Amino acid sequence: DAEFRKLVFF
Amino acid sequence: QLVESGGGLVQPGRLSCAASGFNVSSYSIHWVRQAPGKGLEWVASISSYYGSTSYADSVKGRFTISADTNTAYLQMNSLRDTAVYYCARDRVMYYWSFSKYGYPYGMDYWGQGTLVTVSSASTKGPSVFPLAPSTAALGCLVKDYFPEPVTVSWNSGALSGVHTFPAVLQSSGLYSLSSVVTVPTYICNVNHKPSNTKVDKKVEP
Amino acid sequence: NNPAIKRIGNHITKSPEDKREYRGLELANGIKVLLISDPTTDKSSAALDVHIGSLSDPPNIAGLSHFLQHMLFLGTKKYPKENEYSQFLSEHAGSSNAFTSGEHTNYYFDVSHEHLEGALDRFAQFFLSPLFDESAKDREVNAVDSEHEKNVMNDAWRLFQLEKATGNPKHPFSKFGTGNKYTLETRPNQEGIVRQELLKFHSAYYSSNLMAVVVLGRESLDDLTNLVVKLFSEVENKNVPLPEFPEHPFQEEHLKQLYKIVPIKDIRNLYVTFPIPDLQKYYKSNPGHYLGHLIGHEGPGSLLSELKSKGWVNTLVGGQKEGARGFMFFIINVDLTEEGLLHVEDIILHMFQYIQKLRAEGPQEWVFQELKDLNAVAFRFKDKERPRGYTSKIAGILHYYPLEEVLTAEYLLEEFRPDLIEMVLDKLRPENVRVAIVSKSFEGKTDRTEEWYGTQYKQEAIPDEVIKKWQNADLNGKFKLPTKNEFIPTNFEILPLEKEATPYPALIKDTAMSKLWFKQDDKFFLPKANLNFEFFSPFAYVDPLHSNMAYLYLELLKDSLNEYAYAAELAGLSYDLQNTIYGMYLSVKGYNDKQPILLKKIIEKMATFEIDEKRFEIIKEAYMRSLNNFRAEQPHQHAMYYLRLLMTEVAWTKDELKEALDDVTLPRLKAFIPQLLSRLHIEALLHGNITKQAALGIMQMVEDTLIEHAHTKPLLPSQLVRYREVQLPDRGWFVYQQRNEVHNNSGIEIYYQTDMQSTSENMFLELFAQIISEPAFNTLRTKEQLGYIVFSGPRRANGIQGLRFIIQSEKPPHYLESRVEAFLITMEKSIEDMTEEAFQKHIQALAIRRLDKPKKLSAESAKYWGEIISQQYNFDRDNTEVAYLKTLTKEDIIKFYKEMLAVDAPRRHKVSVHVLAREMDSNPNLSQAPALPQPEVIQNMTEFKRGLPLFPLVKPH
Amino acid sequence: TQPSSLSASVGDRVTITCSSAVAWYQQKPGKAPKLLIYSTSSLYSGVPSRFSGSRFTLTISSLQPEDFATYYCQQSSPSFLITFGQGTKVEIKRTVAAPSVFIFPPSDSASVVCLLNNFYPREAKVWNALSGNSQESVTEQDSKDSTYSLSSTLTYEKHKVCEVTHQGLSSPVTK
Ligand SMILES: [Zn+2]
Repeated sequence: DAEFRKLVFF
Repeated sequence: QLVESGGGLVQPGRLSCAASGFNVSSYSIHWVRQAPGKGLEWVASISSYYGSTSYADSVKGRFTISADTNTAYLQMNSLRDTAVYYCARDRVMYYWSFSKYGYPYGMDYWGQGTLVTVSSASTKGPSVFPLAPSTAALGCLVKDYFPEPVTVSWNSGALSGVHTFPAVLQSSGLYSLSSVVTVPTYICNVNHKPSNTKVDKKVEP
Repeated sequence: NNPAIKRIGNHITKSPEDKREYRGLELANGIKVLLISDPTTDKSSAALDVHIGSLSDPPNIAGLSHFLQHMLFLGTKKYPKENEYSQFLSEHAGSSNAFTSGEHTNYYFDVSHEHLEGALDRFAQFFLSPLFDESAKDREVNAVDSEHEKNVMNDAWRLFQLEKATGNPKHPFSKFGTGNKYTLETRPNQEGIVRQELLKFHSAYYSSNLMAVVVLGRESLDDLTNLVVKLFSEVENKNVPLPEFPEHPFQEEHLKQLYKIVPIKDIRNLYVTFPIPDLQKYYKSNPGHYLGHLIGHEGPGSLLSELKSKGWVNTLVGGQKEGARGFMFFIINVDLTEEGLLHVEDIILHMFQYIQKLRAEGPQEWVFQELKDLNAVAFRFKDKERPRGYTSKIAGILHYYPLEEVLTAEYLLEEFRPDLIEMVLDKLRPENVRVAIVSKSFEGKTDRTEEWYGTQYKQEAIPDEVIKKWQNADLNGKFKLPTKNEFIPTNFEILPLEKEATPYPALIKDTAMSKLWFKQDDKFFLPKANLNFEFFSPFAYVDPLHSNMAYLYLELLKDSLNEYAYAAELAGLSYDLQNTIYGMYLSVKGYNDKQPILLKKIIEKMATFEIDEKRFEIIKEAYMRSLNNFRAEQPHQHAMYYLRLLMTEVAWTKDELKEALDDVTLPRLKAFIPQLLSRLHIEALLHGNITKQAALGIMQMVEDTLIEHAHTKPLLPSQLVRYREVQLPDRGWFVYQQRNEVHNNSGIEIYYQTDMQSTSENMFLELFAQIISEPAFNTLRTKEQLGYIVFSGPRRANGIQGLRFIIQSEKPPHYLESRVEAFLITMEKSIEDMTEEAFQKHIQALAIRRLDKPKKLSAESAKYWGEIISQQYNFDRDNTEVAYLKTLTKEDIIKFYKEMLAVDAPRRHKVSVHVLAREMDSNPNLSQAPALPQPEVIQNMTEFKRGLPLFPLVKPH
Repeated sequence: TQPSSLSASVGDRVTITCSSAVAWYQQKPGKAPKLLIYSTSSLYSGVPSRFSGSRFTLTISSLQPEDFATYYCQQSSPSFLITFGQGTKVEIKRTVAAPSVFIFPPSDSASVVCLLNNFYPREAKVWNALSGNSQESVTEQDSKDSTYSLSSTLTYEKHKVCEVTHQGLSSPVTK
């Protein structure tokens, strides 16, 4: 499997 | 569109194509020359993005290709080689220079071309020679002139006229050509703008 | 034309199955705007994405881009109220969130379709002019310091910031993205610097030319246009040059390295990283998606299959990674097992043998064509997304792709470019490799330490002798290019509605063997179908031994069918197989074309499964560590885990699962499989494009296959037992106390138990939860600043409901108990003194929230399945409850509080779960908390459940 | 690597022959060469559907008068090398008649001129021996009369006293 796409939320 | 320049007079022993409508930084610019009276021949092409330059096996060492972020250039120092240089561009973007295979994506846009000739001669005037038929064909003969072009018009360009032959290069290094006309008085008018000469002579058996 | 509008893209190529209308437009100040018209949606939404992330933050103040993000939700010029934005959305059935990426900053929100304009106006005030209060900063800096604190002991963030730190100190890629109190409050005060910096950053990077707006609603395209122009054409333009990073964080002194990293959890992951140029501009061919498809392939004769048969790894991923505008990463991550850890060099050797295999056979046009069709089909039959997340992602990718090619940007591929493929593949060489090996075996053998997270690691350089082995590698015969995908659907015919069609899933097969539920799709009309199967068996959860042997059984089964299932995975035909407390759970979701072929192969391999001892030992080992990895989870998750343990009749803890796991032998499991499949009962749900006879045939196939190979004989009606929730007594306070051995923060869950999921009791709880929904987030987090994680809502379990509060912080749990109790009193005072309008607001809000119909088939299937596993089968629940909800008064809520949730309630069923921090002691203005009674300590769960009654089960419809 | 002359009338089927997946170009006499086919088989925008590609070959469905030009190939070999071909010129095959010979003596103040007025095909042979002295030139085909012309210039006085053989000449006429 190819990659599917860090995030800091509120 | 592509705007060429730089071609012209050169003694034995640069070209500028300004790109418009796009950027050179994302395309590969190619140079193709064509010898007068023969087919096309690729000389050198450059890819500004991947920073790779390629040359032919007959022009490397003498020629030098370059570009700038939008205009491209070609520095030719040692000339002999006389042809018309065109410039084109790959249709696709970011074509990888390095390759183990061949992927010829077509060159969509070209330029009409810029002429550049190399010869050890000076600007001379054509001394036309008359002929004689003695149904019967008659004509003139232009010889030993430089540079091109020349136009042979019969009777002040008021005849609908018969064929004129292309220019011919001799071993002397001077251009020469002939113009004839078949008929059942006739005066030939040969012009030469770069040498400011206009010769008119009679033709009759 | 229009002065405020620069150009209009009236023709946006959309999906043929998409009935929503799209209109793109570029404003005068350079804001790319996309408008979506959906007259049938229940919730409108809008999203704005700034093209400035946390990479452009000042060298002195790190994590400033993320900090300013939180300061925008705290009062504006036109709306000076600190929580005006948050309160308005809650009163109108809405929500909002935001996140700051590397070079991105996204703000999105959803709300009722009636109050879109009012909400869009409040959202627009965030970018025009934001008021940064002097006290709101001092509190939000703690909120940012707390949201980072919860990720300190997280292996994902530790490894993410480490690859940044191990890179180039000069490059902005090494900068801190999140940021804490030190970088926001401490350091600026030590150097005399903060509010002025927020103003300068918002006025230098938050420009209109780097913003993209996407709005969705019921309004027409022209009305949405006149509204965006009204609110977003006033945004200041400054023509800020888009931050580009042509430089790469990795270089000569950063390549060919070994980063031995010590993780918190007991895992062993190997990370191979290839520094590649930015491939964002090659989206039309996407060479990274091509090579990612071949390398990370899980089919027969691939890289994963070879590394599996050698007994070295379990998973393989895969594809390219994202960085910033100018550079990307092509990573091949792989997990180290018993032998994989000792043969790391050999694993990477095989990787290059596969890369060399691709360079040998060269770029294939038929492979790219296969990717083109798979993507084109996936784009045509594409499910309708929920407005909030849809507008969020579109606004983010609006800066990269043209206005008319956004919906088809990442989906459709045009011109085969093998030279671009060859260009990326060339960067995949041992001369350009970066290896990062993570293992617990490196414990106490590390030299260096990360700054922000304090990660123990050691940097080494791989010998050139190893490089020569990787370069000079013979082609492995096992490595074969994947053949033609034989699972690609060719029949997309939608079967017409039958004469006996039903609006709700009906029961068509009620026997002793299996119960079947069938609902033919009449809403979405795609060529897909969801097939859920629930297998009941007593020998699955009777004891921790069988509980382990059941998990190992399905994991071995999914491991055996990994190759065969992946070929159908790419063709949009997936399946999920996990074991529950009642037995097994099979869920096949995807195209119904070749779906019975996949299901038949699953069931047939399920009945007759021969266990491999090598794969048995590996999975058993990975499962043991997984139960030990539960040790390092966040406190609030432990509180929820412990509460599930307490209230449930039967539940097995992690510690006694690994104890029983040490007694699981191979011959015992071999004799356990037929015993487990001896007697079963299948509750299913077939929801999709299939007919009734098709559904019966599928069920007939499953039964006849199980009977033939596994000799399955039906269970007894009195043998199908569902677990109950422990019945708490009146005025009884119970507290369970354990410690989070890893995180330095404390979690807590307070569960006020209510009565047996009845229509009356359901709406009394949910409406009350609606009223206190936003005030909880505002009082406990925004005002009192307890912790980053503050949650409150209903808790349903085994037909029993109640009100739960979940808070994770660094403050004493008993203090948190008091603040919640003090919050309950001041909220009862709030409800008591609000007008009739202030009550209909929360009623209508909850009503729209409950009536929000599913977006796709999998969403509606999830609702029906939830009503089936709960064995209530109340498919008409939403309509009946909302109708009763609008007939409720305020006096009923007061009685509900006084009876169930009061401090001195005659029927207060209150149980608490205290999860302490690591080094926190155990033994020990604003609204003052009331006096709380002496609680009971729960030390043994068995002695606790034996001393309390059990709730009855909710009778079906 | 590509004949150099093809004789086919209008409305006929033309098949021009010629790394991998070669390209095709068209150059009319005078100005810049234009692209018609880029990969093996691909019709560039604006290019007639009369042209088509296959394996290294270019085909024309119905030969139009506007297609009378010199077609070239383009092979982009690896290492960023581009190689063209010999170039094939498309001619018309209409008249099939004999030339008219006219001998001309040298001028006064040495170049003997032999003239061929109208003939087809282009291949005439034409000087008591012939070299390193005979220089010739052929004009382009006429404006839709489909015939060529030839002028042979022979640039001492020690010996005095042009023969041409043609497909329409059963016996070569001498002057
Ligand atoms: Zn945040």
